[PDB]
Amino acid sequence: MFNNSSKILFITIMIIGTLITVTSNSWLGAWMGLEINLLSFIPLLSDNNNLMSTEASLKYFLTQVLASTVLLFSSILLMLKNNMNNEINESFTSMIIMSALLLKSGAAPFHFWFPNMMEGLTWMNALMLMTWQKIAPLMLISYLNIKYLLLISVILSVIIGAIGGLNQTSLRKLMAFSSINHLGWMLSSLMISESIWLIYFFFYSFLSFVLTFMFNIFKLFHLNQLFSWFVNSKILKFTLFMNFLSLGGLPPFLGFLPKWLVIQQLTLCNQYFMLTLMMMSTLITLFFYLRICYSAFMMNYFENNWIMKMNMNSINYNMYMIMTFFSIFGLFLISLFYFMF
Amino acid sequence: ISGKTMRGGPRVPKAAPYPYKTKKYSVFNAIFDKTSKRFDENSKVICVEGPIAAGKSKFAKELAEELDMEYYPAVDLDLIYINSYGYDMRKLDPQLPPSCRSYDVRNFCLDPSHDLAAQFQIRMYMLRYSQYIDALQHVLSTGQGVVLERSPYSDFVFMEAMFRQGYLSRGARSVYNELRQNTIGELLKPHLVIYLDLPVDAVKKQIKARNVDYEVQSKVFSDAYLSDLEQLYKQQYLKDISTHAELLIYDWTAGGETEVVVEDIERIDFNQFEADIHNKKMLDWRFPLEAEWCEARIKYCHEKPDLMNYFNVPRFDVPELVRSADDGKVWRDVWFNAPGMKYRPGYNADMGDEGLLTKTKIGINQGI
Amino acid sequence: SLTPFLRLPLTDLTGCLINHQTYDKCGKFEMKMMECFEAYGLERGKRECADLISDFQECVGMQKQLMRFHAMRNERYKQWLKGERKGQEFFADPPRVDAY
Amino acid sequence: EKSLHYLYEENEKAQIRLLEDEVRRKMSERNDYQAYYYRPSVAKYHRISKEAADELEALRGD
Amino acid sequence: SLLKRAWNEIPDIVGGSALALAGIVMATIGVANYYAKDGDNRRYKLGYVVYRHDDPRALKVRNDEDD
Amino acid sequence: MIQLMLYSLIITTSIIFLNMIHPLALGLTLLIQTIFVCLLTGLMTKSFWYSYILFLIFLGGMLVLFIYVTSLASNEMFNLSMKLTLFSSLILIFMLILSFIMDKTSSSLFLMNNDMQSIINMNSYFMENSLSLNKLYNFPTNFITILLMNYLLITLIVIVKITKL
Amino acid sequence: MIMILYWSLPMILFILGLFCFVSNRKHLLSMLLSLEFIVLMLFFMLFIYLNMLNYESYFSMMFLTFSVCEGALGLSILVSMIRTHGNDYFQSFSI
Ligand SMILES: CCCCCCCCCCCCCCCCCC(=O)OC[C@H](COP(=O)([O-])OCC[N+](C)(C)C)OC(=O)CCCCCCCCCCCCCCCCC
Ligand SMILES: Nc1nc2c(ncn2[C@H]2C[C@H](O)[C@@H](COP(=O)(O)OP(=O)(O)OP(=O)(O)O)O2)c(=O)[nH]1
Repeated sequence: MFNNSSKILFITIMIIGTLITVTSNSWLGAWMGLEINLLSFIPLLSDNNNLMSTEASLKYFLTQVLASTVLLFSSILLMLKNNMNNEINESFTSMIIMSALLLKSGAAPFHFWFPNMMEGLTWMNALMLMTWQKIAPLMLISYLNIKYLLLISVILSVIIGAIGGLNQTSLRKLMAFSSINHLGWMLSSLMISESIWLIYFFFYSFLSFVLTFMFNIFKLFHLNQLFSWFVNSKILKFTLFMNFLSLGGLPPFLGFLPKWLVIQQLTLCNQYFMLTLMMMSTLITLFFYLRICYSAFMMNYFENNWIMKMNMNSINYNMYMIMTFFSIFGLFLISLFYFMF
Repeated sequence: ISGKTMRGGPRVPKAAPYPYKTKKYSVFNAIFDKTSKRFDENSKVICVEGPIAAGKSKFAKELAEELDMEYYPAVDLDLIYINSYGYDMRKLDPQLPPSCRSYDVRNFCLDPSHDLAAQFQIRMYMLRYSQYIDALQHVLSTGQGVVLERSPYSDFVFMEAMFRQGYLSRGARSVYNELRQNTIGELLKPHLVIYLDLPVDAVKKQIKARNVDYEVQSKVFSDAYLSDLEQLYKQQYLKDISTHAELLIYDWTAGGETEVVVEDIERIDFNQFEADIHNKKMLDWRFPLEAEWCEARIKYCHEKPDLMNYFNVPRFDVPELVRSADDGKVWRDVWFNAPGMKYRPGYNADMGDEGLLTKTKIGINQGI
Repeated sequence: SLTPFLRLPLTDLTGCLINHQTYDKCGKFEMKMMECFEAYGLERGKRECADLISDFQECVGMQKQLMRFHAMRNERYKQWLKGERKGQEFFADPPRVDAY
Repeated sequence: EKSLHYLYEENEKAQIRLLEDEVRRKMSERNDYQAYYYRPSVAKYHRISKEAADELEALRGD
Repeated sequence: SLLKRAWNEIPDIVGGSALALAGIVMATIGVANYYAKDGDNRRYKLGYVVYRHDDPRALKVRNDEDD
Repeated sequence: MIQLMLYSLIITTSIIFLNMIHPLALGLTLLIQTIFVCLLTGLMTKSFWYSYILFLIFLGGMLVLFIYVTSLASNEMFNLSMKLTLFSSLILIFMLILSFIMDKTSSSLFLMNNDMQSIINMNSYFMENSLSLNKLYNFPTNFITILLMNYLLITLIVIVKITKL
Repeated sequence: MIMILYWSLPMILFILGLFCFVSNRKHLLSMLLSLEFIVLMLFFMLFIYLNMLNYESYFSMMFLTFSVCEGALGLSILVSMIRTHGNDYFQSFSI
């Protein structure tokens, strides 16, 4: 996505606008930063070579400006009812604020734009979409204290995001549906902590960088395209596909750690039924992760024989192999970590 | 385009030639080093197409030495079967299974009906597509124009030529059409196309005059295959490429003269197509801004692994292009335990490489 | 006011944008709330500082004053509709034009 | 004696873990202490705006 | 040279840039002249402004003649 | 009273905005809604600066893009219906006589004008449109309008890239 | 009450413009024009809020700048499909 320096300019201004959003002490400067982030994320997610990217940017524009005007209208309504930004007893205007934030984030009652837009993108604007663009709404969700909207969103996110990814054989829509399920674990962590959410979001972001770099360097967009992917040693293809088992939450790899910290903090906060509802609905996520892992866990395949050289970037794959090592051997660093406490 | 005879000497570059085979060209290299500062009238891509017996290497060599350009030779399958260290992988044929053995154009000349031939043409496309980008990296980064004996735009003519004689199935046509529809829209069309016209009998006469030991006593070059390809050139490939590239028909049934076609090239005005913005001719090279020029240079000097990873189409419904898994395993155990390709090129200590303990230089656009 | 999650240099501009501190009928009420939110924080300030919250909201929100005005105007119209008050004594002595 | 020492260490760790769970529960019940369960609301911007509005009263003139 | 080319092709923009440079110079001159004296304490206040003698602002009033 | 007239006009133009479908006709309904919105926001305020700002920015500045795009989008003319005009006139006369039979003191807005303020208010006598616009050009809120001008330049840079020129 | 008599009408017209924004009987240009209708209603409600405070009305040209940049962004998104989807994409009833 670095074909121009103007895209680097749009990247730093969308970083600036997101930081204006998450540091605003009022409900209107947050909307100001949301509009800055929207202005800088319209030209990214748009390109001349791909036809679907322009209508996907149209879908993003209509979804975000529908969500931002409802966010502005409800914040002005809250300010008209009580003139401070906070609220003593929570009421329906906070529900409209949280629903407008859930349309921005992509919770499962309002998530239907997310994989339908994801069906026509590249793998770097998807990396910006499921990681950085989830910063601006989710950090405003932590300011509200209503429980049942978060409960409905978490439950609907972990059933709908896990079941709906089974039919999808495109890798982008499957990763969007997997990010919808990993969104629900972040909102379940938001009801109990503002630090365990940062733990889950940072390592989910880390897993998103290391897993979307596999599909961006080698240009993989399909489940059948993974079977035809040529790696010179099949042990390396087997080892590189352990990031799916890592992100699915398996104990020897990293990615078990943030889910485990969410489990540890939720049980200490006496919330057991919602945890069971999420973890019976996270096995389906590992099922469509293991359906990807059909293409590497067996050691020999009926490969197409016209391609015999593996072509790859140098700097991007050099950054990829550092993060693949810490995705599967990163549980040795739990003794050095001190940010859980 | 101006020749050496009218100019009175060699051409001068407008800027320093960028070492595109050593230094990468990212956006942080594109901030400082501009790419439209070294372009002139001799920065065109010329493809010299024709039948299989027409003299095109000699003509492209004298056109490159006359118009001050670089001659890119025709691709052959020695580029895969001989590695960077010079070892020939045709000597691994008894170790390889018979469904995964070597298949050069010599094996096509004696045995055109083999199942590997449907792979072979695709491999030829993977050497034309890999050459043209290597041509484009010479145009955008150094400013010197290139001349090509063969182009990937004209490789489908040979595909339907082996299809019409019966050497390919319908599935081989389908997978080559899928690969072409996946890949041909990512590389810029040439500026100028020269077709060295030959009749079907003179092609056979030049084939028996060349006396190459596999062209003679081969049933491939019959009166139907050559006629099919010369018909198919002039009514598919030339008609497709004339919308963008200038098309020059030259009666090459004689020995052919070089000064007359340089004269015919030099009277072509190249600036009249840039007056109309939405003109079909030279549309792919019409970049109105320097940022679009640098994006076009980045697309071929830095994003060549993307265009080489665009050949990753899965099509398992054909039985003659699917390598079986035990054969693929023993093919890996033979091919990647060779003296040439045990490691990446430049890092194999078995074939005379030293200083590997302090060497961390990978290389640019290197096949692994 | 909302507590931001991060305290970066980028909150320095957004923070002063809306505030009753610039001359206003009762920004001195809001300051008496705001320093209270420095004392107990945001969450204990919702409970331990509820008396100073309602005065600022009463002043600038103008809730009970407008509700009392609408109670005094609807009762007068109800007395008009019920026949107790009618004629030229429906409206009282008007104020002077520079009284307020 | 090694098992006795390890059991004593693990038992004392259990008591300190129970006590810090109780302390954290009483801290989150009241939002009293300034380390955890505390949302720092600052009126630095309000005092800055009030100081600026007091400074522009001197600037008012001709 | 370079200024001759700009004065040949675009003379109004050169004259406007000279005017803008002169305006920037006299803007800095006006700022330095405003802050060299007590420009923050204006002579002619708006409204009805009174200070008692115990206030610190009453000792900073200007007793200059009307200009 | 005239505030209730602007309420009635905005209601009538909004329901005909919901009814009609021709894109230049919705653009015309927006340009005639913007005038009533400007006047009605002028009724609450001390002075008419922000109504003028909304006027130049929205109507004369921005909606001309909408009028141009909707003019080149539709080849055909308006199909004027006397039924919709009669219904709009009937609901307009009904809402004006409803404002006639309603007490205007209770229906007036609580937001103070420049003359609704106290006579002893020192700040109202100084200069029209002075203290409200002051925080645009003072510390520390000048960084927002510097960021706004930078935002408009960056917006132009975005628009040139996305239209592809 | 206070909400029924004051600022009730911007809420009702905001919901009407929201329903015009999302109805399947309209087109994309109608969505953009109804979007600027709810921008106008948002300005109305924001100015009713900002005039309870005396001298904070300067924020009205900040929201104006952001929403006008949104409207120009939406128009430049919509007309960028002219060279790709043709001139008939303005009549599309579905996305
Ligand atoms: C009572 C008066 C009687 C006489 C006048 C009667 C008529 C009333 C007045 C009418 C005026 C004419 C109206 C129509 C004009 C039509 C022509 C037109 O638009 O021309 C545009 C032309 C166009 O410029 P141009 O001529 O450079 O462009 C054409 C040439 N090409 C395209 C090749 C570049 O002129 C201008 O725009 C000039 C700029 C405005 C005027 C100059 C202001 C400069 C700043 C002030 C001085 C700066 C300091 C100088 C000294 C110090 C220097 C270091
Ligand atoms: N199957 C197949 N055969 C090809 C293809 N391209 C070339 N050939 C074969 C056909 C002929 O035997 C021979 C073509 O000869 P060339 O085009 O290389 O020209 P040649 O070297 O004879 O003369 P020249 O160098 O042009 O003077 O190679 C291809 O794409 N597929």
